[PDB]
Amino acid sequence: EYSGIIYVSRLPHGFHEKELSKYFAQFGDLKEVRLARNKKTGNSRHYGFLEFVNKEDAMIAQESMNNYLLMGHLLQVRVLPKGAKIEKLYKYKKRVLVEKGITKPVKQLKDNMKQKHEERIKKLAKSGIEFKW
Amino acid sequence: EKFEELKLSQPTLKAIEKMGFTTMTSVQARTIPPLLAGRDVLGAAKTGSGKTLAFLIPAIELLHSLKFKPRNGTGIIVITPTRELALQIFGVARELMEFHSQTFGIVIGGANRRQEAEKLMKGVNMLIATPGRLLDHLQNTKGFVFKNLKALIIDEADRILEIGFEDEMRQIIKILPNEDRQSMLFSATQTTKVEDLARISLRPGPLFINVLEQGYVVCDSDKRFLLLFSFLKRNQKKKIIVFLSSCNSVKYYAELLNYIDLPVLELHGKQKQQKRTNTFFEFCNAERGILICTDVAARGLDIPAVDWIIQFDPPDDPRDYIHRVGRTARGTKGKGKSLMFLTPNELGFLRYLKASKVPLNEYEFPENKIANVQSQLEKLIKSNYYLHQTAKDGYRSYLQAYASHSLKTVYQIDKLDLAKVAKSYGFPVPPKVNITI
Amino acid sequence: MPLTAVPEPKRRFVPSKNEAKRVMKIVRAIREGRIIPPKKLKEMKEKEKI
Amino acid sequence: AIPRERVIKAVNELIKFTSKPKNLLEDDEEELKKDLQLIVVNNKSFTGTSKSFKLKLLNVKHSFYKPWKEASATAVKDFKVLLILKDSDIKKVSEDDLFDQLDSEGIKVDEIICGKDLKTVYKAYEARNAFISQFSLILADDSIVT
Amino acid sequence: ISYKKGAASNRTKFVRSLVREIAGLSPYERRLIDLIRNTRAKAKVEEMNNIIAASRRH
Amino acid sequence: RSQSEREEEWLEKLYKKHGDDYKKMFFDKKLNIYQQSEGDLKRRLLRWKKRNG
Amino acid sequence: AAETFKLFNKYRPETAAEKKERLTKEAAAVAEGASPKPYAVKYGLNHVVALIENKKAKLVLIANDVDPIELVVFLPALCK
Repeated sequence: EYSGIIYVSRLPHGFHEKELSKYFAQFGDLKEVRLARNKKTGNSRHYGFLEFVNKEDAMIAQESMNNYLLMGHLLQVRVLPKGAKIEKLYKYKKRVLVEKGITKPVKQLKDNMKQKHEERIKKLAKSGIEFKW
Repeated sequence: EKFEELKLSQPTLKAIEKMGFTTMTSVQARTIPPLLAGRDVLGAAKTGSGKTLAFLIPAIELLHSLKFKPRNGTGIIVITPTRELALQIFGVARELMEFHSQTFGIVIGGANRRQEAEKLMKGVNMLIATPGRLLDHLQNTKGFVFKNLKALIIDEADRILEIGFEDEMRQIIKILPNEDRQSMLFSATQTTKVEDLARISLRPGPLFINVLEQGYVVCDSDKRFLLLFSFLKRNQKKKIIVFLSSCNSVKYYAELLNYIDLPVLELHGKQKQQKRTNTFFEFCNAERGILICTDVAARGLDIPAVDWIIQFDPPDDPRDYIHRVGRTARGTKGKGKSLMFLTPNELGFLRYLKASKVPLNEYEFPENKIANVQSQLEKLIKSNYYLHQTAKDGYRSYLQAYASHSLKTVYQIDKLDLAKVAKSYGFPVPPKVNITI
Repeated sequence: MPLTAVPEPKRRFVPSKNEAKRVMKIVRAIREGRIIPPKKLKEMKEKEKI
Repeated sequence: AIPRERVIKAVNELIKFTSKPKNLLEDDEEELKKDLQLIVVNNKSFTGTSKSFKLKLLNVKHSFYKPWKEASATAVKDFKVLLILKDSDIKKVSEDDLFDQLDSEGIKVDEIICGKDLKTVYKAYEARNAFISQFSLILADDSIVT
Repeated sequence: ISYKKGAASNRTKFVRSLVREIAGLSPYERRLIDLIRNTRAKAKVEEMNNIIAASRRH
Repeated sequence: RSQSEREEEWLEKLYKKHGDDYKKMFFDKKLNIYQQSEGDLKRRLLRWKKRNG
Repeated sequence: AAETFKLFNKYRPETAAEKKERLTKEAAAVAEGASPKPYAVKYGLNHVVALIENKKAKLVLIANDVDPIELVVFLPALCK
């Protein structure tokens, strides 16, 4: 038959989980609202899923917003088949970098660079290039 | 064998001097004097061997001597097998009558029916025509005076019977007068049907005169010109000869490529003879540049040694094109590499390449390396009226030459997407062209 | 492809000719003093209404 | 620093290696096979822990864009130059002025755009990409770049 | 000859056929169509047959 | 039949920028605002030259 | 309908007063001592019908309350 889950796609910028929930709570009670984001930096992937408590509320929410021209985008809302749970959509944040390392002592770190240089020099000999020093 | 040797009229000498011809070649040296005597000729000279003037000069001389008038109807009828070759012959004939008072006209397939009918109404003294439209104009137009026919000329009878116009030629012979008419036939080769047509159209006993792989690229119809421009721009330092189907397309391509800062030379049948000679002489010594010319205009000419020969448009005579890939390599001692652009719909031509037993090589091109100048071209066509008109004319001529191709099994217009064809000419929406599809 | 093959007129590619004639008519009226130019009109409405 | 002989021999060996030995137009691998690159590595990051979108301009003895434009004549993509200017300084300079004061040296500014053009006519992603990807040198006004 | 008997323009036939497809059918033409499925008269019946053939596939 | 002042100025500019090259005056987008054929340009410029010298 | 009239209201043709003012400014400039093609919405029944059959119109809005309704009955069919 059908499920209570609608998949929404072609979302504009700034239309995220909170905005989706606030807008789609006027069509009925919601049970779960998740949005696809990039893992490396928190940024909308312009699609998401959300489930209604009432199955017949998802049909109305789909029939009125399936071709909505919003912010220059054609929203694509469609109801999923029977079953078809929604999962594994985490709310990622921008990942800052941590400057950690230099565990090795400076002596070993400095000695490894010499052998890396020698191995690099020897490497190009087998590739039809003659290079000295 | 000089033009001044033969006793001719003054306007004829003026025109011949203007075109620049002084030393006539053998074909027009051993046929014109017998023709001024009034006999019949069954020639065998190849196309482009100078025979055009050979069968033209007697016609103009006869019209001048008989002192024709527009109300006398037609006196000379020339029959040609292909639409583009009749245009070349008509362009040549426009310059032999610059000073004469006779009238010239063209009747070819795909042209305006009512315009041709009205040109016949006014009275055309010399008509150059295709066999298909001649029957229609003879059997349908009222007021086309042709009882005063004094001569008839057939060009490339072998081509005419090969295309399949033998019934049309028989009906034409049955219609046209026979008594005062002294006729002429030319054919490079001669099979049984050639003399079968010669017997029913000539007086008995007429004098007769006797005279390395190939590559291809599969391209889409909306990207043919853009890929061609990319290739030409990338290979400017070399010598390239580009063949097109029609004269209007040749001139449009040359003008566009010169407008986008890519120097090219152009040859087509709508230019002056002196201009054609000057440009072709320039191309043979510049050791650099691109020449764009029609298939027919580059038949008689002896092609020099060039780095690339591209056949952008379908060949007028595929039977000759299959042989020329070896003929020009037999002549030219340099590695002149051949290329042929094929659209996916007309990809069956390779069969004739495979059946005729010639080596075949395919070329690839990356999709993302194309010139990306479509937006600029479309913006230019919408702004410049002259370039808009030339592009529309080239589109018209390309469609008209594609529709009337002999190889209907390969080059069928019903499978050609006109929107994509007009896209390559800078048109978002195809211009309307009156073609039976 | 379109219904008819009528050629495109040259007036669709070049600037307007009717407006050129109208502008020259206004120029001729200005030179004769029949039409006060907008700058002079703007000058006359800042001098009396006091 | 680096002895001249080592750099000379390295360039000669790269030239020899790059040319050891159907297709109409060269692909990406063949087009940029001969491009030369110098890799420089230090300890820790170059620009600290902050992303820098500014380009460091290193002085060179021989011009870098002159042979580029000269060799761009026989290439599918031309060498174009884009000049991005402020809103108020877009009317003070015309193509004729830059033509007068730049042709004598061999420099051509192909396009002059404003910051208002980047938000009206090249707003769409496809149009913006198509416009921007045709330039090889983009010079931005000092005030507008940020 | 005169223009009045020249031919039928492409636009003219286009307009006539579009109006034929849009306006509908008069009652006696509906009767004729029903009869066919189960000089003036010849032209009208040929028009009805053409309409049937075009409605079927093309 | 004498020319007008604006036409004379336009022909002045055309002659001073191109001279007797009608093909360039035909393809010039700044001086040939109303795209006019080479024949018309030649005729009007010849009239202007005859009047002036 | 609300999004269609936001695009169509940016290409509204000049009124008589604005066009007259624009022409008089040019005339006053000339009397003392190179433009791009304009853009506007096309209207008029015959003009739009001629545009449609030449395949030049990108989008055609048809009113639904034309009193002689036969003036526009053929228009959706011609557009399709």
